[PDB]
Amino acid sequence: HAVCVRHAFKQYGSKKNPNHVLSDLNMTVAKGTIYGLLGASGCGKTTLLSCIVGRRRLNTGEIWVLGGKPGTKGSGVPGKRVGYMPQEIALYGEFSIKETMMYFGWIFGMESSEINERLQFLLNFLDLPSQNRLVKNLSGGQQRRVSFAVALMHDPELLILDQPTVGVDPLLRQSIWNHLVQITKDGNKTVIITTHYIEEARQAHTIGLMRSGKLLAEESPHVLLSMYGCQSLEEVFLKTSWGKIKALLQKNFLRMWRNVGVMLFIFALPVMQVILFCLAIGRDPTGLKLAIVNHEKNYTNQSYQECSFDYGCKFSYLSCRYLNNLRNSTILKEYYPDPESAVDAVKQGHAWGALYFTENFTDALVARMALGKDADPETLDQSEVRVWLDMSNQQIGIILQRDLQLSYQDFAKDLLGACEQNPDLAEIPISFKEPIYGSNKPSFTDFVAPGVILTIVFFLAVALTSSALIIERMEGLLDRSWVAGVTPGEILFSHVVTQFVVMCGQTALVLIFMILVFGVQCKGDIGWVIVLTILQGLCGMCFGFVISAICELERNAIQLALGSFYPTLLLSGVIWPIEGMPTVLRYVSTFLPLTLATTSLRAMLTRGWSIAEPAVYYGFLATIIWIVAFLTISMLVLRFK
Amino acid sequence: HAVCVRHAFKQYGSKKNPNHVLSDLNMTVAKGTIYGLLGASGCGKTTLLSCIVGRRRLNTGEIWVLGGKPGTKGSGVPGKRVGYMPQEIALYGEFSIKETMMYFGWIFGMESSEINERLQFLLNFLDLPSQNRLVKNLSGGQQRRVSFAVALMHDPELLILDQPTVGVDPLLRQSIWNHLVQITKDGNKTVIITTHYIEEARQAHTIGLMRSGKLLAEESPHVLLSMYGCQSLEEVFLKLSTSWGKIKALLQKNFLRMWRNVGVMLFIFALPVMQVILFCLAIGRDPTGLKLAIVNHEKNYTNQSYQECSFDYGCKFSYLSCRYLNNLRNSTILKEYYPDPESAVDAVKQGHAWGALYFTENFTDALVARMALGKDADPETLDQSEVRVWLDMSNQQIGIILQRDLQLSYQDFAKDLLGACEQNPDLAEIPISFKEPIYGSNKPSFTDFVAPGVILTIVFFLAVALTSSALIIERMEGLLDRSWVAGVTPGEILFSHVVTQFVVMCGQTALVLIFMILVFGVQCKGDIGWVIVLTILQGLCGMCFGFVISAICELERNAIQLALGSFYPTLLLSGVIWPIEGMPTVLRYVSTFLPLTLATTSLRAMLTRGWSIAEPAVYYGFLATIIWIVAFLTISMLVLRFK
Ligand SMILES: CCCCCCCCCCC(CCCCCCCCCC)(CO[C@@H]1O[C@H](CO)[C@@H](O[C@H]2O[C@H](CO)[C@@H](O)[C@H](O)[C@H]2O)[C@H](O)[C@H]1O)CO[C@@H]1O[C@H](CO)[C@@H](O[C@H]2O[C@H](CO)[C@@H](O)[C@H](O)[C@H]2O)[C@H](O)[C@H]1O
Ligand SMILES: CCCCCCCCCCC(CCCCCCCCCC)(CO[C@@H]1O[C@H](CO)[C@@H](O[C@H]2O[C@H](CO)[C@@H](O)[C@H](O)[C@H]2O)[C@H](O)[C@H]1O)CO[C@@H]1O[C@H](CO)[C@@H](O[C@H]2O[C@H](CO)[C@@H](O)[C@H](O)[C@H]2O)[C@H](O)[C@H]1O
Ligand SMILES: CC/C=C\C/C=C/C/C=C\C/C=C/C/C=C/CCCCOC[C@H](COP(=O)(O)OCCN)OC(=O)CCCCCCCCCCCCCCCCC
Ligand SMILES: CC/C=C\C/C=C\C/C=C/C/C=C/C/C=C\CCCCOC[C@H](COP(=O)(O)OCCN)OC(=O)CCCCCCCCCCCCCCCCC
Ligand SMILES: CCCCCCCC/C=C\CCCCCCCC(=O)N[C@@H](CO)[C@H](O)CCCCCCCCCCCCCCC
Repeated sequence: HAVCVRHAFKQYGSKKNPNHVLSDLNMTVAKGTIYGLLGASGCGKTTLLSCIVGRRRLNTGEIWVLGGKPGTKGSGVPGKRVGYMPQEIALYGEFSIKETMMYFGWIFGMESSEINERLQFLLNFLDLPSQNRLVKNLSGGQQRRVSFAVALMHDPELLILDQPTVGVDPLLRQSIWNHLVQITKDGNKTVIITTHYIEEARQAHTIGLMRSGKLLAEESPHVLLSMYGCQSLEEVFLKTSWGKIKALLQKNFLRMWRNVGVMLFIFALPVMQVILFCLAIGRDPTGLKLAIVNHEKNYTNQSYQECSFDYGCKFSYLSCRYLNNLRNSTILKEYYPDPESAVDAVKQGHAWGALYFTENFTDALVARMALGKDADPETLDQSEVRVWLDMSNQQIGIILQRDLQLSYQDFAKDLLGACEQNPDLAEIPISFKEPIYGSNKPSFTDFVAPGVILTIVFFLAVALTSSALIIERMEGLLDRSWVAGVTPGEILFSHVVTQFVVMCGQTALVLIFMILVFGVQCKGDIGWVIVLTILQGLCGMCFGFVISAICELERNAIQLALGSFYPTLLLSGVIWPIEGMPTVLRYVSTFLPLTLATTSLRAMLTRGWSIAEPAVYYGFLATIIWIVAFLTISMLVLRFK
Repeated sequence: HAVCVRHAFKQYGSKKNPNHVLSDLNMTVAKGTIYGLLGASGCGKTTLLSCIVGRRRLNTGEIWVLGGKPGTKGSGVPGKRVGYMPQEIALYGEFSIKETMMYFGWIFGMESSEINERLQFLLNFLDLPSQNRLVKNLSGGQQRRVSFAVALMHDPELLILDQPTVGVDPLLRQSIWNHLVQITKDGNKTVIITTHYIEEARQAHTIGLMRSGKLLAEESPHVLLSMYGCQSLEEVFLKLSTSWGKIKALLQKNFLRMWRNVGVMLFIFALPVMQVILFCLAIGRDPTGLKLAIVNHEKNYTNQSYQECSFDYGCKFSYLSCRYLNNLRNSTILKEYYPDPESAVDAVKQGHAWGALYFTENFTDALVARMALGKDADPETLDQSEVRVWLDMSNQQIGIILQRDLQLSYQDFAKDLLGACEQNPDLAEIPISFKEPIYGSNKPSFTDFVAPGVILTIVFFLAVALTSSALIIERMEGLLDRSWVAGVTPGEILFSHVVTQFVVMCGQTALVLIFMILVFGVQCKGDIGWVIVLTILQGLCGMCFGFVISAICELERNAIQLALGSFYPTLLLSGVIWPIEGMPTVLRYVSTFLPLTLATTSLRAMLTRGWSIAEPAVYYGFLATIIWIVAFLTISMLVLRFK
């Protein structure tokens, strides 16, 4: 015998209503015969064939094919001794008709010499087009012929065909059946074929009709047809492992290269957004305008005042002397005649402030500087600059305030120096010494970059892994490759290697553009930064594993990834210090995947701390624990599935 | 006559790559007959049927159905009087059988009991389960009998069936053929059925063999059998050489398809609410638990949490180093005490503090003599009268807080020293006097700056996702083309989708505005009337961008890449999380032409300043959003015409 199904049982659904399909079978197939499995719906027999090959299991009963159990020991149905054609077209669209045969030839372990001979034979037999045409460019009928060629190409000894003749010209279906009869008659082979044209399967040596959940009858066509003296069959029915890893790796690196959309999305988007972020976010505002109502000098234009004075003693004007100390980068002076037009300009939106030096500014400032603590109230109001600022914008309102006081500090120090005096006399008692861990003029982009790097690397892996594992299982490609002999260990190993290479390339590009091209500093060790980025990428890949394990449609996976991409970015302190959140939220947010990693990377970049500091290796510990947790969850989900 | 095709020519692809499907075809179907159309591929027959019903055109030919050109002036093909069942299953999975039949009964214009009678007949005839069973729960073979009942329910004069008897038992095959023959017999009922089981097609009154884009034999089957001498139908094949009633039905279906999908409700209604809550709790607030290492050598040292800082509030300036620390802000600075200046700095070099203070052992003697000597202070008293602060300035937003809190606390210290001895506190003020701000307050919030940019981005990009996905999904499964044959114009399809989306972001705008303004106290100094109008106008601009993506994309997974490929660059160029003044001179000029750059600036002016529509900075965001609505419609209309 070849297959000895006995007392088979199966049921879909749940306890509320189990879909009772394929119950209490009795099927047997002998060597050298063309079996025929006929039915009504194209899924009561697909389940049986899937159970026979080994990609599914029966609830009760015994199953026996080609020596032993379908897929553990003795039998060879998960091996190269069975040819399988899935009901759908389980083929890759980026391959030629020659590469799509060389791939399976390497998977089945055949020498490359015989593949060409069998390729020419199958091309002659099936009159397929030129062997260099891509599969995705073929029509819907030649794909089935290519799949038939792939099924026959390795010379199996038990052919299991799932509707091979549906959209085929009858002048070719006749040849197909003749070929099956030829190879089965004398060879030590067997054929199991399911068809929808009951009358077509007249050359089968045995026909088993499937009705409800069991084989209705089992007999040769002649005896079955002559039992009732029928005229038609429809009337009766109306009563080494390294060789299989290289091929997977090559196909994985080729499928990503012939799809320009994927290459763009996962290689030119990170670079573009890194460039945009470095060019736009974090820089100091420039070009801010001011309204100057300096009444100590005559008014000529709105862009000219003739601010001239003396750089020595005698303190000529001291209102042009102060304005000379204002920074020329972030402030552009504009001149107005009276203190009402200036505030009107601020109100309408033509400026950010007003100054209004009083016409008695010098004669009162040089009196305040000399009188000291015994100064009358008159020479304390006519010796001041009155600033009406626009505080609707926080960042712009901070820079203006800071630069209107640093300029006065420089003004006072210059006054003291030009008078041959100690310049420390113009200093507040609070004395800010050299910063311990930074510079006196910090930047905001150096705070956001370690946390944009990790965000990019983490969230560009979940999508790729989820899509690659969803659009491949749902198309019947993983199941087709499994029957060829590829164990699940090799598929996972190849996928991990491919994803590792992709994330290594992404990390290289992002770190080259952030640190070398632009001015983002790195005071720590670059090797540990690379290791942390790669570990975050692996954590993202494990999250993609979980997402693809619990999801079955490619549109639900994107929703699930997007629903978790926002809160983690908003809670991990990427764009604002984590010290601002409330106490309860600050404790919850440290258990998220990206919080401690971002903190440790920021410490590495902006302080230079080694690996021994707890604030540095807590990120590594958190990332490793999250990888382990994601792997455990992914394995647990696939238990009841 | 019912259908007349002459000299039909049709091909796909470009000029370089020819894909001739039909070329010099001749067809003729009488009235009261079953045609039957047998082929090989499975796509030429579908193309011929699509050309007959009107959903596809002919490159060169002449088609005459039911009176005239199919869908131009006098042929009743694009509406009722025809029954079309597509090759696929164009059915809605959220509806039961009864709702599915009632929707198509209302589309055609039948009554509420003339649908129930047909339901009662067809359920018994086709052997279907109870009418209260959802379609998605039905098996793959029971979703085809439902389509057959939908096609046969309204009793048209021309049934066009595409592979009816597939995935069905032979008994039901014979029953269906018997019913077709019965309805056709002695009447004006015409059937055109493209079956694949060749031998079953002998019951027809004509046979339509197709090969190489033409028709070899177009004749009766009893003549086909006894003209070639063959006794078969397969072996002879082997011889080589009122618009308000239709908008209402579409609007009601649209809401029940979003209400019955719980995952869709959470993504478009419960996700914006969660984003708003987490933004107001995390982003913008000032740091609070900052720690400082304090070395006060004017007092005995006991603990790392206790120093016994005491002084006299009145006068005589007892200690003045505990007096200054008394003025430090208790909310955002925590005080920890260390015994040596060198031991406190080592605390900063680890993760234990943000600064050190180190008041000298003779701070009071030097400081009092410093302010009582004026400009005659010797260098020695300028050294022991100062506070030495070593800050950790790696963080920009914390170094600013610490620097400002340590100098503000000295203004209060000085203004209380003089003032407690009968002096004017104005003597302790720098000449630069900041009067009352014209706009805002002395303590602006960063979360008030980023707030306008979060409302606009949430609404804009949640309409791109909803419009693109709904239009791509319904078009690819034949649902949109099946409704067009029933008599629903493209005007009624677009009208019902615009209205369905309008109520979607009307609900979204209410929740985003309520939580941000009413609950979390984000100020709104302007008019709330114009904030709602501008926020809604951004939703329609986003929706019109959904039309563009769905017009040029066929697979859903490609739309996400296009939507996400433009969602990231805009947020970094529209000035949402940073002032637009930080950009370079050239990138700033380009950025203002993006959809959200000028609308965010306008909304920020109405919230944080109170400007009205009459200000140029406010209506420039209304005009820049009306222009992008027109541009997005022009781009999408050009693509459909050219493809
Ligand atoms: C870790 C390593 C994993 C392995 C490598 C990973 C890639 C492997 C999967 C590749 C993949 C997923 C990509 C999703 C990942 C990123 C999503 C992230 C989502 C972000 C939220 C990319 O899919 C490709 O994307 C192309 C973009 O270039 C796109 O082409 C479009 O834009 C082009 C641009 O101009 C434009 O030219 C082109 O005309 C457009 O069509 C097509 O959809 C497709 O070719 C899917 O592969 C696709 O599978 C298709 C069958 O479904 C297969 O179909 C073909 O053949 C069928 C015959 O069986 C036949 O029946 C189909 O009709 C036929 O079409 C495609 O050939 C194959 O490629
Ligand atoms: C202003 C415009 C007005 C338009 C209003 C109408 C819009 C409604 C569109 C509905 C839609 C688009 C979703 C768009 C996402 C929007 C965000 C964009 C993406 C983010 C960038 C929702 O899509 C559905 O979302 C469901 C979420 O609940 C999901 O359910 C999943 O998660 C659940 C939760 O955990 C979980 O409980 C549940 O178990 C899961 O199954 C469904 O599987 C998924 O298909 C697609 O509709 C779906 O279409 C399916 C066939 O295509 C159709 O399948 C049925 O039909 C066929 C036989 O009849 C046949 O195919 C199927 O055999 C049959 O089943 C579904 O019935 C129908 O629903
Ligand atoms: C927020 C608004 C901002 C700007 C608004 C607008 C500007 C213009 C207004 C309209 C113009 C354009 C909209 C976009 C269109 C463009 C038209 C053509 C695309 C037609 O797309 C066909 C198929 C899908 O085709 P398919 O599904 O197979 O259907 C068969 C049809 N042939 O796309 C795909 O696969 C692509 C999948 C994602 C591809 C990239 C994703 C992310 C990009 C990142 C790269 C950025 C770096 C730049 C690269 C240069 C450096 C080397
Ligand atoms: C950086 C982030 C990293 C980590 C974050 C944190 C912790 C990780 C622990 C992670 C473990 C799991 C999460 C998955 C959970 C659970 C399973 C569920 C779906 C399983 O799936 C079913 C199908 C798909 O099922 P289907 O495709 O039909 O296949 C048939 C199978 N039945 O999903 C769908 O429709 C869902 C489509 C999008 C639904 C929501 C999208 C956005 C959420 C926003 C709402 C937030 C507010 C909450 C609402 C409460 C207040 C009213
Ligand atoms: C239109 C397509 C989106 C469809 C759904 C849209 C629905 C509403 C959108 C946002 C809701 C508003 C909630 C936050 C959005 C705006 C408000 C804000 O505060 N935005 C900031 C933080 O979110 C801003 O984004 C900071 C970016 C800096 C880091 C950049 C790294 C980017 C990773 C690139 C690769 C990861 C790929 C992951 C999956 C590939």
